[PDB]
Amino acid sequence: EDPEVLAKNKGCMACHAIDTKMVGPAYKDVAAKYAGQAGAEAYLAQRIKNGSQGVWGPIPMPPNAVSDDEAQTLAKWILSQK
Ligand code: HEM
Repeated sequence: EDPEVLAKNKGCMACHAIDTKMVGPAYKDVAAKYAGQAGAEAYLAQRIKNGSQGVWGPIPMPPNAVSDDEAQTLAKWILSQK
């Protein structure tokens, strides 16, 4: 289904926020810091399927069971949030 739909079925909208700061960096904000990358949604998918720290803060994102294609839409979904 749509990318956002995935954010709810996996729980991505639980620690993140299209703009408000919660457990992780806002979604749109994430694109503001990585903006300029030649494909940050692809690597974002590799870091979204395994999660990790040294990314935004000392709180490594818990790895999710999102297939590679689902984590790819999850990456472009964050940079496309509102
Ligand atoms: C499957 C749903 C989720 C998606 C699509 C998603 C996506 C992302 C992306 C693209 C990053 C970059 C991390 C990196 O580059 O390694 C990230 C970071 C982060 N996510 Fe998520 N996330 C999801 C669920 C969660 C959940 C459930 C939590 C809270 C338990 C969470 C907490 C964080 C934190 C804290 C960061 C910042 C990186 C750090 O501090 O280590 N995420 N997430």
